[PDB]
Amino acid sequence: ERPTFYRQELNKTIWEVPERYQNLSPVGSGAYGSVCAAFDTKTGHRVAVKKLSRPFQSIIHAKRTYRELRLLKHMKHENVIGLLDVFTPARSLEEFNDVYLVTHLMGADLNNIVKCQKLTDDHVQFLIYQILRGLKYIHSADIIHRDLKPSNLAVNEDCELKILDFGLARHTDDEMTGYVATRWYRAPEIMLNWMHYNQTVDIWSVGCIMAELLTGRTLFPGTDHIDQLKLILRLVGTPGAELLKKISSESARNYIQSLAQMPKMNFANVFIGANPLAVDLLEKMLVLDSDKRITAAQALAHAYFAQYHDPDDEPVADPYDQSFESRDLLIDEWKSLTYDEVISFVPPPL
Ligand SMILES: NC(=O)[C@H](CCC1CCCCC1)NC(=O)c1ccc(CNC(=O)c2cnn(-c3ccccc3)c2N)cc1
Repeated sequence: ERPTFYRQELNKTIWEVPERYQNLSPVGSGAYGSVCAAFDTKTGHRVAVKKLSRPFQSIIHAKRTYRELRLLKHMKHENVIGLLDVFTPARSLEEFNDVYLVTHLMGADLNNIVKCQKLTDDHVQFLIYQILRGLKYIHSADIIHRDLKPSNLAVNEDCELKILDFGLARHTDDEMTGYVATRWYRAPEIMLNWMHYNQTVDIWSVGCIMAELLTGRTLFPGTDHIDQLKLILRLVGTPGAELLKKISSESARNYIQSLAQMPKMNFANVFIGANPLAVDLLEKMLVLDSDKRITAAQALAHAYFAQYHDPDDEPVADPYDQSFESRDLLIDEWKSLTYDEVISFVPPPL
């Protein structure tokens, strides 16, 4: 039952795909990876086909490939990107060297919806509701996104939103000090290297995004790392007594004392003219102490989302086994685990 493949050169690289996928055309010119839009002849809809780069070149690439495929295969929710198909032109493990992932093709990211202009309060309710719905699901699998931002949120014409990650999926706290494209949406504990991050690092990002949808402007547009933190602390204040008691290190404490003491601002005096329920939710999302920050499930029940909330249609995920992340395997083992996950893929209902 193996489909017939065809080969073409696109953006100076070979693409070998099933005949199912017609009219391939490169998109994003880098911001997405090596991604083509295509017409799915089985469904009559457009799709996105991502070709992974050098997937089994090394142990690190192989484990990255395996990770992405595992995560995409897991995600089965309306507000999270899903896997429509995964394929390889290889006929056997021995010749397995390329992997293609197929998803829905979205219409625009959230920057392209906002365009430096305020959204209506009802539109903000709907967008944030959907982000939180997706995040309840992600977090229920014990997955943290860690890089939520407008470019990682895509919508269609009907304003249906999906959470994606156009970067490298991070899986541990230890990666937060590596590469990052923008830090405007990053929680202060990450910026301060406090470690022990919880899932509400993602809620911080949502708060930043929500503010920006409401005002049309970035909430914390720092020029650099230090400036990012200074802007954050001007809004949310210097740490309180309760939070200082949780800092293990004299220097971080001695550091945290070395920045100028800011009192927290009343957000009602910052988001002038906003819906008071929006301001209250923002207060609950942008708490400096992450132990006190609202969770996705809690936020879905906030009165701000009354017109959309349905406690019986905010589902959770099956458990996701991430024990592989702790393993040290050979390159051919990661490759074989990946192959087996390609073979076992079951498409979603048509
Ligand atoms: N980095 C990773 O490992 C993650 C792992 C999953 C992750 C999901 C969120 C929770 C955490 C885990 N991979 C992806 O998110 C991923 C995204 C897209 C595609 C192919 N489609 C597209 O590239 C695509 C689809 N519409 N437009 C689009 C079109 C126009 C405007 C905006 C977007 C695309 N560019 C494959 C994988």
